Amino acid sequence: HRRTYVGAMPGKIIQCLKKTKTENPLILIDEVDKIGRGYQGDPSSALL
Amino acid sequence: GSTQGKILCFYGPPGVGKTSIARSIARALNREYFRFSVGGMTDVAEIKG
Ligand SMILES: Nc1ncnc2c1ncn2[C@@H]1O[C@H](COP(=O)(O)OP(=O)(O)O)[C@@H](O)[C@H]1O
Repeated sequence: HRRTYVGAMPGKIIQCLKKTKTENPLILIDEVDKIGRGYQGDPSSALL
Repeated sequence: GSTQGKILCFYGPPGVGKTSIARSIARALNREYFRFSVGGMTDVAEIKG
């Protein structure tokens, strides 16, 4: 989130980068096929 | 005299090389480049905040 919203925390990716502590881990997106394409903001655009 | 703007459109079978010419022109004239996909959008706020 923007960090001006109440309760904002960084996106999932930053947590994985924080966790693996290397710049080049092996991210594994799982189960891409059934991603939720709704009116509330389609993540599938975000993946591009 | 001065610099001037203009709009243009390209069309043809996918993968003919369109975008590649875009960037090549951008380095030809020396103007700055910026891609902006808008496929499938409905959020006018994306165009206006
Ligand atoms: N005549 C050409 N000259 C240079 N590159 C070309 C030509 N025809 C096809 N290509 C290649 O085709 C690919 C896709 O071209 P581009 O127009 O940039 O994307 P799209 O074709 O999806 O619109 C590019 O990597 C480009 O190098």
